[PDB]
Amino acid sequence: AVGACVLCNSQTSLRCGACIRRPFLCCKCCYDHVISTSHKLVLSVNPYVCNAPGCDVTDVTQLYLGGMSYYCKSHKPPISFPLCANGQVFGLYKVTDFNAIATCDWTNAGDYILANTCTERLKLFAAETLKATEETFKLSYGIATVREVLSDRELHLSWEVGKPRPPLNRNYVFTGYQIGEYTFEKDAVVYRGTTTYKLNVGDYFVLTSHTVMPLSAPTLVPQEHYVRITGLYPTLNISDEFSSNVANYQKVGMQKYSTLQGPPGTGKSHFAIGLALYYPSARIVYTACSHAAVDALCEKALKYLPIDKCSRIIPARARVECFDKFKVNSTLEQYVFCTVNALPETTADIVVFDEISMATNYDLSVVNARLRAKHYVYIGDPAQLPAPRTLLTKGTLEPEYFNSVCRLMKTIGPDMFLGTCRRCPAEIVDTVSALVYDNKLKAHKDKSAQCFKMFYKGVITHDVSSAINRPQIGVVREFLTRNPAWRKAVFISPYNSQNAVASKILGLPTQTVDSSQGSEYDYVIFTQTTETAHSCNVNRFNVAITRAKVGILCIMSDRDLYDKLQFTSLEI
Ligand SMILES: CCNC(=O)c1ccc(NS(C)(=O)=O)cc1
Ligand SMILES: [Zn+2]
Ligand SMILES: [Zn+2]
Ligand SMILES: [Zn+2]
Repeated sequence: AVGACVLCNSQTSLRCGACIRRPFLCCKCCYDHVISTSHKLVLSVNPYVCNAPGCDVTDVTQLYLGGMSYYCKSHKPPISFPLCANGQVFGLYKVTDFNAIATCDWTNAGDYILANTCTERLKLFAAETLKATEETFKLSYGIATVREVLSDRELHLSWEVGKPRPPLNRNYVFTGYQIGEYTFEKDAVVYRGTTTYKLNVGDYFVLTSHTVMPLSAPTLVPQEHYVRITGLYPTLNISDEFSSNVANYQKVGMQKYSTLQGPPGTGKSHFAIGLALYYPSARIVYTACSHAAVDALCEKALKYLPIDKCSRIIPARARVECFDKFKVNSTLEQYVFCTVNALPETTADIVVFDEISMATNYDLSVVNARLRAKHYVYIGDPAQLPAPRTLLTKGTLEPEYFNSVCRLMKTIGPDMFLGTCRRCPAEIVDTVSALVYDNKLKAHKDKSAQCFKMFYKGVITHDVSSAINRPQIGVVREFLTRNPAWRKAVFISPYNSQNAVASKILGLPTQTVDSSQGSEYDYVIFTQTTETAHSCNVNRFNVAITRAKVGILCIMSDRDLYDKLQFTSLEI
């Protein structure tokens, strides 16, 4: 009941009872909150409420201290003090940004902007408030009850009337009734049980609404610049493979934390694993938000680091199949590979946090809270995709507001930049370099002359709000009959429903742009499907076309992005 003010750190007994997270406010700050917002309930040891029997006055501005107790104007004794006076709320030990964070519904981009341009304590209140709000919004969706079971991969669902139906992709994971987590995709709907269970009729599904725990650690610890490599011991015997990164590896050792911007295929994993070879005795925790990113770091480790000094940390509530070739759940191994949400409370000489564009300020905080480290290294690319903000419907979130790390990389620049793409044909490297990298990304590969674009708006149908463009899929089908080397292509679109249709008609494997991030394929076919903010987003577009190692076909809806593709154009 007695703590420190979230704005100025001053001691007080005051918490805002109106704020969903009930944050400590000092007398000066608590006043400035209640006087300029609809927030009027103050909490102490006891609520600031009129103590007169049957009185309903809870608004601190209308209340007085008489003796040791509180009363309104109607009930206060002659000798009483207003609780709100001289810019203060009476409490023990006697802001425009805090008010917007406390009261916003998180549906506007401006809300996320403010949560990332504010002071460090307000980043934490914002992150916890946002996350709390995101969780309570899951409760709003309807229960999904199994009407009938068709097959091992398809059933028919019945949806609770009076509540809306959640989007049916992989981004929305359900819990069966506890018969294991389940996902659904498009009457016949396709089910996927994590645990292989004989799906019974009447069993129901609900989105997991986990309680949002307080935060405590900053998103970033304060920066420290050292004169010499601190707490780490280099080799004088580094493999030529990692020679290029030695100066950057020395920078990692001479700062508290460092940022690395690595555009697609520029050697991020190679850098991360190479850090262990350069500081061979250092204990390194490798972390990312997703099991995929952590597995990708494991695959690289398997090739270059001693397998007996690596462990893959898997939570006992295992949701996806992940990396099997390390000792599982040996926290004390030199090399620990673990999702942010599963991190143990431990220490490390180096923490490597990968795919940083996908992290929230909540994730950055948790990592600082669970891991006490000599050095923190943040790897990714703010020109790639952020974590989906399920509440944000109005405005676009710019890369400089993704999290504290992306904000530094977009403002003062990253500490280190991997400048040569070794994955993509020059046509793709030249396009994205100009689009999101200020012409600083260089091609290693030649032009493949297997990069084509076709401008074809087609016809846009919708499966609810998910878009479909059958004529664009028809153009692809026609191209495949004339280009049989592309039979092996991965089909990519900004929409699951487009992918579902392409799957049946083309038989190609299928990938959303968001699910494709971190992966690479010889040949990619991309149908833009629609001209929307979603489908024209330059980060999404960057990821989409940089998946390709040899060839890409882009069927485009947007003139601007069509014209910027430095590709051979096809007719029909
Ligand atoms: C060293 C203590 N940490 C902080 O500075 C802090 C932690 C959480 C916050 N979020 S809350 C409870 O929702 O206000 C705010 C500030
Ligand atoms: Zn409040
Ligand atoms: Zn204060
Ligand atoms: Zn009263």
